[PDB]
Amino acid sequence: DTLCIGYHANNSTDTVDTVLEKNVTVTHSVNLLEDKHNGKLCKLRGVAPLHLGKCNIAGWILGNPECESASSWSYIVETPSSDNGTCYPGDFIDYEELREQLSSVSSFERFEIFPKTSSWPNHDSNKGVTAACPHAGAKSFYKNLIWLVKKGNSYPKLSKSYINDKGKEVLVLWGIHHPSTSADQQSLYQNADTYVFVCSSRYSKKFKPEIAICPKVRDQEGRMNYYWTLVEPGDKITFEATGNLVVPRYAFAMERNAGSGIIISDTPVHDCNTTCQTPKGAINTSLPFQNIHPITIGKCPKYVKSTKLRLATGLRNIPS
Amino acid sequence: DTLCIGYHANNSTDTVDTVLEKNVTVTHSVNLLEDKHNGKLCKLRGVAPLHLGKCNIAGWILGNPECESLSTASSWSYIVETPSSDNGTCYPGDFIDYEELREQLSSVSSFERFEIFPKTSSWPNHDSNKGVTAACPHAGAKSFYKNLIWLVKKGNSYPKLSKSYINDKGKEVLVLWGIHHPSTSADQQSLYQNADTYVFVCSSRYSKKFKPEIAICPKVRDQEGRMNYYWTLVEPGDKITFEATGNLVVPRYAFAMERNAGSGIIISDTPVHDCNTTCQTPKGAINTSLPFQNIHPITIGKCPKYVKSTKLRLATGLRNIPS
Amino acid sequence: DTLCIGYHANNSTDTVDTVLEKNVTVTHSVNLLEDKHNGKLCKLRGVAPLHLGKCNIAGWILGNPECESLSTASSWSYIVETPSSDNGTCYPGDFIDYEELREQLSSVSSFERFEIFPKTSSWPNHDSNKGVTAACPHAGAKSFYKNLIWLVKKGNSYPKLSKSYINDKGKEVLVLWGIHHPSTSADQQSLYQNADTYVFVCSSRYSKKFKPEIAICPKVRDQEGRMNYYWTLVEPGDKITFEATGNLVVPRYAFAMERNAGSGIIISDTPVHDCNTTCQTPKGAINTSLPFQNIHPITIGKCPKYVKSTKLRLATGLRNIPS
Amino acid sequence: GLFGAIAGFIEGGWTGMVDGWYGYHHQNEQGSGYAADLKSTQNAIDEITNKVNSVIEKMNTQFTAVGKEFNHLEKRIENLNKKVDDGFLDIWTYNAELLVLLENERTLDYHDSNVKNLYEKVRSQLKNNAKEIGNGCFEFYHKCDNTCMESVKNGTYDYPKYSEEAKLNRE
Amino acid sequence: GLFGAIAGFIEGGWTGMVDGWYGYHHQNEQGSGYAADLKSTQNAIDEITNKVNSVIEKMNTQFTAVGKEFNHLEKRIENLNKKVDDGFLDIWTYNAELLVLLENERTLDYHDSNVKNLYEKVRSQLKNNAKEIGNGCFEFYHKCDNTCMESVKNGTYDYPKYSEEAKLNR
Amino acid sequence: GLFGAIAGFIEGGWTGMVDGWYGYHHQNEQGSGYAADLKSTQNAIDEITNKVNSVIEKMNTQFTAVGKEFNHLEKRIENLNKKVDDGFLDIWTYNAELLVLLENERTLDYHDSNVKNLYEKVRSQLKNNAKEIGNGCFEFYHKCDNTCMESVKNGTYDYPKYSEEAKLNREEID
Ligand SMILES: CC(=O)N[C@H]1[C@H](O[C@@H]2[C@@H](O)[C@H](O)O[C@H](CO)[C@@H]2O)O[C@H](CO)[C@@H](O[C@@H]2O[C@H](CO[C@]3(C(=O)O)C[C@H](O)[C@@H](NC(C)=O)[C@H]([C@H](O)[C@H](O)CO)O3)[C@H](O)[C@H](O)[C@H]2O)[C@@H]1O
Ligand SMILES: CC(=O)N[C@H]1[C@H](O[C@@H]2[C@@H](O)[C@H](O)O[C@H](CO)[C@@H]2O)O[C@H](CO)[C@@H](O[C@@H]2O[C@H](CO[C@]3(C(=O)O)C[C@H](O)[C@@H](NC(C)=O)[C@H]([C@H](O)[C@H](O)CO)O3)[C@H](O)[C@H](O)[C@H]2O)[C@@H]1O
Ligand SMILES: *[C@@H]1O[C@H](CO)[C@@H](O)[C@H](O)[C@H]1NC(C)=O
Ligand SMILES: *[C@@H]1O[C@H](CO)[C@@H](O)[C@H](O)[C@H]1NC(C)=O
Ligand SMILES: *[C@@H]1O[C@H](CO)[C@@H](O)[C@H](O)[C@H]1NC(C)=O
Ligand SMILES: *[C@@H]1O[C@H](CO)[C@@H](O)[C@H](O)[C@H]1NC(C)=O
Ligand SMILES: *[C@@H]1O[C@H](CO)[C@@H](O)[C@H](O)[C@H]1NC(C)=O
Repeated sequence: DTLCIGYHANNSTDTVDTVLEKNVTVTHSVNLLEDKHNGKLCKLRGVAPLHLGKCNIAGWILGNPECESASSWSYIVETPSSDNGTCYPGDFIDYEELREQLSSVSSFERFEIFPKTSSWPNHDSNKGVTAACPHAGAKSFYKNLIWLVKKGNSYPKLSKSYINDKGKEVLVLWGIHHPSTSADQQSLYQNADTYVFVCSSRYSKKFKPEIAICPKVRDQEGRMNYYWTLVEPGDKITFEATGNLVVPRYAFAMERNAGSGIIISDTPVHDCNTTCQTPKGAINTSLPFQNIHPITIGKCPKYVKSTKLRLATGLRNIPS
Repeated sequence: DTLCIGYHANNSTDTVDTVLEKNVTVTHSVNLLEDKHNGKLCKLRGVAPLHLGKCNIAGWILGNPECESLSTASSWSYIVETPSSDNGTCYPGDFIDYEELREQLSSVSSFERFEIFPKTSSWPNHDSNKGVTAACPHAGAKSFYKNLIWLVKKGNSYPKLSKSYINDKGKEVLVLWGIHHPSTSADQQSLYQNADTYVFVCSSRYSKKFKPEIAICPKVRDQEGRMNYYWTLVEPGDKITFEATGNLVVPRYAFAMERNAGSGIIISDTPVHDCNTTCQTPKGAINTSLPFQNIHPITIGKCPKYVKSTKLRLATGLRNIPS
Repeated sequence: DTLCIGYHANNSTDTVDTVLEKNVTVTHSVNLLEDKHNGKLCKLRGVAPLHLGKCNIAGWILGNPECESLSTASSWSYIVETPSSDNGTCYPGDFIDYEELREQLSSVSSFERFEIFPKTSSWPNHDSNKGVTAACPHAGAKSFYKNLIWLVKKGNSYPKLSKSYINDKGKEVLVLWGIHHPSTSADQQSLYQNADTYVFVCSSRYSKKFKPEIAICPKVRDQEGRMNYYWTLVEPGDKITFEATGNLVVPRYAFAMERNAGSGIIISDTPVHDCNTTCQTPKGAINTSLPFQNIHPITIGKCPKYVKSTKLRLATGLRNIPS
Repeated sequence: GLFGAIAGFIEGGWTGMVDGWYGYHHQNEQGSGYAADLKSTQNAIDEITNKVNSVIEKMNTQFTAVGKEFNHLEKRIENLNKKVDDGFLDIWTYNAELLVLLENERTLDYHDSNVKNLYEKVRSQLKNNAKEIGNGCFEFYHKCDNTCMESVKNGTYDYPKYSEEAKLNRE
Repeated sequence: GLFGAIAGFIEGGWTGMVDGWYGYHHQNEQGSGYAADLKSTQNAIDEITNKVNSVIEKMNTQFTAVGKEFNHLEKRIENLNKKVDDGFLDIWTYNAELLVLLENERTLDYHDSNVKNLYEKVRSQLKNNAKEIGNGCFEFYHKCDNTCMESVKNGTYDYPKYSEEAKLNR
Repeated sequence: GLFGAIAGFIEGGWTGMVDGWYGYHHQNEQGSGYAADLKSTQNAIDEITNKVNSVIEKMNTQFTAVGKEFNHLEKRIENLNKKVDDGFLDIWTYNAELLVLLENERTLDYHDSNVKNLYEKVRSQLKNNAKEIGNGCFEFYHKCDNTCMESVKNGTYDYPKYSEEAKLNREEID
C-alpha cells in the first residue's frame, strides 16, 4: 500500500521569467502588460473631443472662412494636415498658451461682442477683405474679427468697451495690421502715426504699426498680429485706436477645464468611451502597465518599453 | 515529562496587509506612514519664515501703507501669505516678472532696507510731496508706497532728471521703480508738464527704455490711470542709472540682500509658532523620522515622500494566534 | 565512519549589507555601482565635442577676434566651455534668447560658415571699414566681430539700407545681427547722420522693428553705449530682409546647419581626448555596463542612473566562515 | 527550488490530477487514484489571487495629459519635458521588469513550499509505520485501506493502532 | 505559512509566554511554566530592528520646495509641474504599498522559519531520549528535571548523561 | 539563516573545499578528503549569474542631456528642473539601496537552501543505514568505502545492500 504526494501538471505552454531562470513553463499565468488599443479616438468622461478637421486652433478660433466650426469637449484633435489657420500672415502671440487653455472646456458659447450692425458708425466695416483669406473664390476675412478701414478720407479715434455680463470668462481676440508701405497706411487708415490701446482691469497693452516690406506670405508683404485675453465676469475691456485695429466681432463665453491636451492624429473619431486616450487609439484595461504610446490623456497605465510582463500564478509545468 | 516549543501571542489588535492576504493580526507592528503634523508653521532649520499677514509680497516689497516692513529679521527660510492677503499694489497696474521676484525672495540671508535716494536731498528740482493718491490711503488721507516716490513737476517744469547709484554694499541690491501712465493728455501736462516723455534705466547688465501709455482704462480702486512696477538686482560692484523727463516713480528704498538656494511661499491660515522642523507643510510641520507622508504634497525642507496611502504599517512581530 | 555536508569558505574579506544584518563577509560578490571615470572629455557616439577654449558660445558665434572662426568642425556631439571661458560679447549689451541658442547649437550634424552678405559688394553706399572699437581689439588695433559688420555713414550721409537673403542652402541658416545704441545724440549723428532711425528685420516667420535707445549707461569695457544681439533660424527657401536708416550691425557670415535633437553644454577644465564614450560627465566619461553611478548627476548620453550611494555590493557567494 | 520538492525529490507533475494544484495518489486493496488536497489548493488560489490583485489594484494613477506643445524658442523646457517622460519611462520599465522576475521566483517557491509542507505532514504522522520509497512516495509497512488513507489526509492518523503490525514487516 | 511551523504543526500561540517571541513550555517533576528562548528571540529582535531601520534610513531626501507659482500665461509649465508631482506621487505610492505588502510576507515567513529551526534544534539535542508527540511537543523518556530543561534550552543538553536511563523506559 | 543550515546546524565553512560552493567531506578506512558537489554548485553559478545579469540588463536608459541653462529671470523653471533631477535621484538611490539589501538576503537564503537540500538528499538515501551525528555529518552503521561513499554523492546509493550489516551495528548502539 502506498501514499504519494504530488502536484498538478497540464497542457500549458506559457513561459515566464524569474530572476534565477528564463523561459520557465508554468501551468497558469497572467499578463500585466496592456498591449492592445482599439484604433479609435473616443470620448473621455463620456464627452467627445473637438475635432477641427482640416483646420488648426488658430483657424477655428479666428474664424478662417474654411472653418465654420459643440459647447463642450474633453480634448482637441487636429490632423497632421490641418493647414487652414492664420490666412493673413503674422504672429499669433502666446499661441501655444491659448491652445492649452482651449484644450478642454465645460461651456463654450460664441457671441457677437461688438455687433457689426451698430458698433462702428464712424468707420468702414465692409472693405476689410483680402485674397489671402478667400471664400468661394472671392476676397474675404476672418468671421470673428472685423478689419476696420477709414471712410471718406477720415479715421476718427475710436473708443469701444465691453462689459462681461456672461456669468463666466470671455475670450476676446483682436488683430493689429501692419501695412507694407506708408502709402498703404494712409490709404487704409488716413493717419500716418497711429496707435491701438486695449485695457481691462487686468490687461493693458499699447500697439504701434510696424510698417515695412516683409517677404510675401500668401502674397502679402504686410502683416497682421493676433492677440487675445480672458476677461473676467463683471470686468470691462476697452479698445482705443487711431488706425490699424482689427476689432473683435465674435468673442467666446467659456468655462475652462483643468488639465487636458491636444491630439494630432489621423486616427478616426468614434462613439465609444475610454478612460485613457492615445494618438493611435484608446486603451481600456485594468492592467498597471502599457507599451502602446508614451503620450496619453486620461487615467492610464504607466508606459514601459517592455514587450512581455507575465506574472506566474501556477507552478512550473512538468508533464514528463 | 514534556518540553514544548512555541511562539508568542498577545492582546494586540494591530493588523497588516501582506501580498498574500489582507487584515492579518500580528503581535507587533510599526507605521511607515507619517500621518500627523503639529498644525503650526515652524522655523525651518532654525530660521523663522517671513509672515506678511494682511499683505502680499507686492505690497510688502513696495511700500504699501497697510504693510509693516520689518525690520529686525535680516533672514527667513520661507514666506507665508494668508489666503486673505489683499493689500498689494494699491495703484492698479502691472508688476513685471512678479512671480520671479516672489521665487527669488522666498529665502534670503541678510536683508537690509536702505534709502538709496534720500528723500530730502535727492530731488531739488522736482516736487516730492504732491505724489499721493486716494488709491493708497493712509489713516484716511491720500498717501503712497513708502519705498517709492512719485515725482511731479515743481512749479511748472519737469527738468530732465539724472540719478545714479553704485552698489557699495557687499551684496546684491534689489531696486524697484514705477512708471505712471496718466489717463489723459491733460493729466500728463498737469503732472509732468512735458507731454512727450521717456524714462531710461540701465546698469551693466540691465537696460530698458519706457514711454508713457496714455488712455482711459476701466476704473480700478477709482483710478482710470495706471502704474507699472519694475525691479532688478544690481551686482555688488555695479552702478545703476535712472533718467527721466517725466512719469518716473523713483526708488526711495532699495534692498541689500544675499539670496539662498530657494525655498517657497506658503499661503495658509495656519499660525506661525516658536517651533523647529526640517519639513514644513501648509497644514503644519511634520517630523522626518519616517520615509513616507500623506499630510500634504506641497512641502518645504527635507521631507518624507508624499503618497496617497492611508496606512503603511509594517509587521515586526508574528501572526497573533491567541485562540 | 562518516560523510559530512558543508560549504565553501575562503580568504575573502568582502562585506555586503542585507536587509537583516550589516557587514556580512561573503565568499564572492560584485559591485553594481560605477564609481570611477576616465578623467577625459570624449567623443560621444563617435563624434568629438566642440571645444571653445577661452571663448564662450557668444564669442564664438559672433566671431569675437580672440575666437576661432576659420576651422570649427562641420559637426559635433556636444559643446565644451571652460569655467573661465571669458571671451564672448566684447561690446556690451543684451544677447537675446542666448540660452535657447546655446541649447539649439549644442549638437549639430552639419555646419557651414558662409558669407551671407559679402563685405566687398553688399554695401556700396555705406562704410564697412570704420566699424571698429577698442572694446574688441585684435592685432594691436581696434577691431570687431568677424561675423558681423558695423555699418557707418559713408562721407556725411547714411541712406536707407534695404537688403535680403534667400536661403538656397539645403537647410536652416542661422543669421545673427546687432542693434547699436549710442550714448549721445552727437554719437548718433557722428555715426549715422540721422537722429531718428529705425531697423526692421523680417522673414516669413520672424518680424521685429528696432529703435535706437540713446543714453549714457555705466561704462563696460570702456563703452557707455550698448549693442544688443539678435538671431533667428531661416528655414530653407525662406527669405530674410534687413532695412535700416542707422544703428544696424549687419550680418556678414551666417551658418547653414542641421540640428541634432538634444545634447548639451559641458563647462569644464577636463581635457578632451581621442576616446569614445556613450556617457559623458563634466569630470570624465564612464562605462555604461553597470546600472548605477555616483560620479555626477549632470550627464550626457546613455548613462547609468545617478545615485548618492557610496557602494552597492551584491552578494554572489555565501557567508564566508573560515574561522 | 527553494524547498526542494517541486522539480526536486518529486521529479514531475501529474496530469492525472486535473482535480487541483496539490494532492495525493494512493493505492491499496480497495483501489487507487488521484485526489487533490482541497484545503491547501483552495488556500493557494485565494492567496495567489490576492497577490495578483495587489500588483494590479495598487497602481491607481493620476489623470494626466502627457503631451505638451512648445514653440521654436522653447527648446529648453521642451527638453526638460522630454527628460521627465523619459525618466518616468526608465523608472517604470526597470521596476516593472524586476517586479515580475522577483515575484515569479517567489510564486514558484510558494508552490514548492506548499508541496513540501504536505509531504512533511504525512512523513511526520507515519514515522515508523511506512518507509520513504523516494519521489515523494510512502510505502506502508502495514495494510492501509481507505478509512486509513483518508485519516492521513486529515492529520488524524493513529500511529499506535498499527505500530505493532508495522514492526513485523521490517524483516 | 511558508515554513509550516507557525499556524502549522504548532497550531497556536502562547499568551502565557510574555517575555519573548519564541520559547518553551516545560512540565516536569517540580512544576510547569512558560519560558522564552533568549538567544533566538534577541537575534530576531536585532534582525527585525535592522530591517525597520533599513527601510527608513535608506531614504535620501534632497532639500526641496515643491510648490510653484505660475501666472495666467504659464499654464503649460504649470501643468508640466503638475505632471512631475503627480508622477512622483504614483511612483512613491505604488512602491510604498508593494514594499509593505511584500516585506510583511517576508517578516511572517521569517518568524515561521525561526520557530521551525528552534524545534529542529531541540529535536537534534534530544535524539531518542524523548518522543515527538506532535504540536511542537517532546515527551522525555528519562526523568528531566529543571536543571535538565535548562540545559536543553541553552543548547548544552547532556545526551549521554541521560542516555542510559531513557533507553530503559524505551 | 532562513533554512537553518549555513551558520546553523552546519556551524562553519570549509577552506579545505576549494573547487565548489557546496560539497562533502568523507572519512573512512581508505582515508579522508574534501569533494565539491559539482552539479548543484554549477546550477547555483548559472542561476546567480542570471540574477546578476537581470539586475543589470533590465536597466535600459534613454539618451538624455541632463544639464539645462536658465537666465536670472528663469529661476522658477530652474527650480522645477532641479526638482526633477532631485526626484530621480531620490527614487533611484532608494530603489538601488533597497534592491541590494533585499536581494542580498535572498541570495544568502538561496545558498542556505541549497546546502539544506544537499543534506536532505543524502539523509534521504542513507535512511536507516546511517546516524545523524550533527554538524551536517552522518556516521554510517556499515562500512562505507570510496565506491560506497561515491554512490551517495552522485545519488545511486544502494540501501538494501548494506541494511543487514547496518541493522546489527544499529541495534548494538541502539
Ligand atoms: C491699401 C492698398 O490698396 N494697397 C494696394 C496699393 O494701392 C496703392 C495705393 O495705396 C496708393 O495710394 O496708390 C497707388 C497708385 O499707384 C496704389 O493704388 O497697390 C499695391 C500694388 O498693386 C497693392 O499691392 C498688392 O496687394 C495685393 C493684395 O490686394 C489686397 C489683398 O488681397 O490683400 C486687396 C484688398 O482689397 C486690400 N484690403 C484692404 C482692406 O484694403 C489688401 C490690402 O491693401 C493689403 O492686404 C494691406 O497690406 O490688398 C497683393 O498683395 C499683391 O501682391 C500686391 O502687389 C496694394 O494692395
Ligand atoms: C571715431 C571717434 O573717435 N569718435 C569719437 C568722437 O569724435 C567725433 C568725431 O568722430 C566726429 O567727426 O566729430 C564729432 C564732433 O562733431 C566728434 O568729435 O567723440 C566722442 C566724444 O569724445 C568719442 O567718444 C569716446 O569714445 C571712446 C571709445 O572710442 C571708440 C571705441 O573704441 O569704442 C572709438 C571707435 O573708433 C568708435 N567707433 C566708431 C565706429 O565710431 C567708438 C564709437 O564711437 C562708440 O563705441 C559708439 O558708442 O568709440 C570712449 O568710449 C570714450 O569714453 C568716449 O567719450 C568718440 O570716440
Ligand atoms: C459613455 O458614457 C456616457 C455616460 O457617462 C453615456 O452617455 C454614453 O452612452 C457612453 N458611450 C458609449 C458609447 O457607451
Ligand atoms: C487693504 O486691504 C483692504 C481689504 O482687501 C482693502 O479694502 C484696502 O483698500 C487695502 N488698502 C490698501 C491701501 O491697499
Ligand atoms: C585568496 O586566494 C587567492 C588565490 O590564490 C590569492 O591569489 C589571494 O591572494 C587571496 N586573497 C587575498 C585578498 O589575499
Ligand atoms: C563609440 O561607441 C559607441 C557605442 O559604444 C558607438 O555608438 C560609436 O559608433 C563608437 N564610435 C565609432 C565612431 O564607431
Ligand atoms: C578675452 O578675454 C580676456 C579676459 O580673459 C579679456 O581681457 C580680453 O579683453 C578678451 N578679448 C576680447 C576681444 O573679448
